[PDB]
Amino acid sequence: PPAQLSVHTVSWNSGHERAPTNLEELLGLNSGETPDVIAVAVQGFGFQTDKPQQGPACVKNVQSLLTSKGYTKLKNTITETMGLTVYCLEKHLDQNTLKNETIIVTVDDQKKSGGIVTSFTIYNKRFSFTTSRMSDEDVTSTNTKYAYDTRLDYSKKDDPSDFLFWIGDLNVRVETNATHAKSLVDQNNIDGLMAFDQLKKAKEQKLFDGWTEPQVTFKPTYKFKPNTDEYDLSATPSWTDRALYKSGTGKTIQPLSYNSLTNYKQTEHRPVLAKFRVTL
Ligand code: HEM
Repeated sequence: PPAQLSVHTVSWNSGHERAPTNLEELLGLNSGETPDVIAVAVQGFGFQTDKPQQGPACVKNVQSLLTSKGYTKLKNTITETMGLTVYCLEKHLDQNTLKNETIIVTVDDQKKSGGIVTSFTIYNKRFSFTTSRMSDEDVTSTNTKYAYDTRLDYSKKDDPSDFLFWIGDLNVRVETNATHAKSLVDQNNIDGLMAFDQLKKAKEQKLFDGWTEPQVTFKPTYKFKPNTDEYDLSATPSWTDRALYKSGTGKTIQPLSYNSLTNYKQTEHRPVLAKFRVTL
């Protein structure tokens, strides 16, 4: 049993955009790293029905690339608005302790808002990965617009997971006007602008309680003119895709890297890649 494992996560609010065919940068593999687990989350429109017939490319191109490196797909789950896939190096899996389970939670009668949780055990430690999606206009268990529900939080279980990650657009925004936000971006005052970000507000309301974000040094990932590095100032520049971590059992989780991937410019949000090292 190793002392430590590495975890890469990436999430993208990708909308109606197809998967890119260049996936190595997106998963954080392009400097030759071989992380122990990889989780990929999206938010957008149409995945499950898959009118665009994109599914096979996603499968063919990912299943392609990760299999050489010795990964196994534990689970892919899709809905009409969300997607979550988790992979683990084959070498770590004991099939009769793994207890591979996924739930889906739905908050509205159209099943457009809610979340997904995929959990599994290796070396007698339990991992849980969550993504979630909320609209600004819905009525919720929380009476907020933030993409939190206690049913997706495996730290609020009688038996909480050892390592927990929550990845996606949490519907947390920057609560100031665009002029001021754009001024702070141009000054590279990232912490100054973070002062207006809604995650702390969500936590004051006991949402995402005890969940930690790695330090943010990148500029807002939204809202861009597609194919440029130019903000569309019709919205206040915000941090949309986020990675949060927690342990339910006093285990150390150390972020290594937390970055937006500006080379993926196809849409209005830029994907966010986090790398962690966990101590079992
Ligand atoms: C219009 C947009 C998209 C549609 C309609 C769509 C549809 C799907 C469907 C139906 C699957 C599962 C099919 C199966 O299991 O046979 C899938 C898998 C997946 N897609 Fe997408 N996709 C879209 C965009 C994206 C984007 C932007 C990403 C970003 C990376 C992505 C990443 C994935 C991943 C990782 C899988 C799992 C691949 C595997 O089997 O290992 N997709 N896609």
